[PDB]
Amino acid sequence: CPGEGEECDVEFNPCCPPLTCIPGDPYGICYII
Repeated sequence: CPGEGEECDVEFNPCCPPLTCIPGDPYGICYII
């Protein structure tokens, strides 16, 4: 799984730490909220 400042997917590759995937269409980045 990815971390802060990495490429993440919303289908089968989400973020591991308390981060969100933006934009995530299809792939995005794990940001801190």
